[PDB]
Amino acid sequence: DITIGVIAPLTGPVAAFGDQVKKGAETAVEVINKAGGIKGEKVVLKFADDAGEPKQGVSAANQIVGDGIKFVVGLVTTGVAVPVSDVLSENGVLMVTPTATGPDLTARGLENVFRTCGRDGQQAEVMADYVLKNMKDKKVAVIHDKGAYGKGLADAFKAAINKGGITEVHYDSVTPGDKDFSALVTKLKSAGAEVVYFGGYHAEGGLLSRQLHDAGMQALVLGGEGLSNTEYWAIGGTNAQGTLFTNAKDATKNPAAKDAIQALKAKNIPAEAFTMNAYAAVEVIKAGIERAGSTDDSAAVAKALHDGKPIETAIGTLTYSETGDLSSPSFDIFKWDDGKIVGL
Ligand SMILES: CC(C)C[C@H](N)C(=O)O
Repeated sequence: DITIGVIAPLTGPVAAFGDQVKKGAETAVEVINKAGGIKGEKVVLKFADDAGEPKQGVSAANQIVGDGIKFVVGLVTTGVAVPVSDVLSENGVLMVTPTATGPDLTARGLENVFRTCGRDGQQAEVMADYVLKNMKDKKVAVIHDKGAYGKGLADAFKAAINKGGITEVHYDSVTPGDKDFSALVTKLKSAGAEVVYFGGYHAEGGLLSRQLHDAGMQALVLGGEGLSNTEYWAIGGTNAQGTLFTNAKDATKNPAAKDAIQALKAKNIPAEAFTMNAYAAVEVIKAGIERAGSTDDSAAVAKALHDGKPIETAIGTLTYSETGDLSSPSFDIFKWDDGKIVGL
């Protein structure tokens, strides 16, 4: 059997992302096995919970190494991704991230790391352009969650709007697990913040959206794809109406997504971006193995994914750079409307 390890937060404040990655990876595996597996062999998933905690991610990685598993989909959050990557890479375990966007993951010399997603510099620059074009005159604030993702992302947005001439009226952070942001909100009111970019995840983002409105403000919340989960709406309520955030292009618009959509509909799983990217990550591993001709040498599989030939996936046709990033990444802006994600 061909074993694929999945390292993902199944418990804790970001288990909602984990759930998406698991279900995307799961659905891909069923379809491949239904379609005859790899070269005639069953693909199986083995799961290991990082709880969204980098120390526990290392531990999950270690278990993955100790089971002799050679392929991994996961490394979901940037903070976990990088420390997991080292453990995986040292021990000849190939890895594909469907969600981690922190640039450092692919800039430290690693030859067996890949993404089915882009990077923060691009998505912050996308939202910054939108801000400069459409909101040059708004009081803008920049907030993060002190996290590897949160701060990197928010600092990149800040840089891009300062370059375009906009001076933020406030820069600051909150601590994951703290739930009272009334102090920060107090400063936001008094700075007259009309727009607040938040680099972080839903547990914190939702609370910021809520507590802004309770203080009587009508501020527009902006962020990255950490605000793409419906839990952000669950937490934020109607206050999050209008929230804009960046994420990959809607994969459902491509005909390449036909097979994945049907398999998901059949299981009542929504075709969300992370879910699709996790499915495509399994497809990449399969394509790697097919081109290499082996399921035993992960280095050969890695070299094959890096050899310049394009790879067909549910999210589209991919070609990897020497760093393991996508060669043609792109990010669109979406908005939360009445609990649903909509374009434009
Ligand atoms: C699941 C995503 C919100 C994770 C985020 N892109 C990160 O790199 O941490």
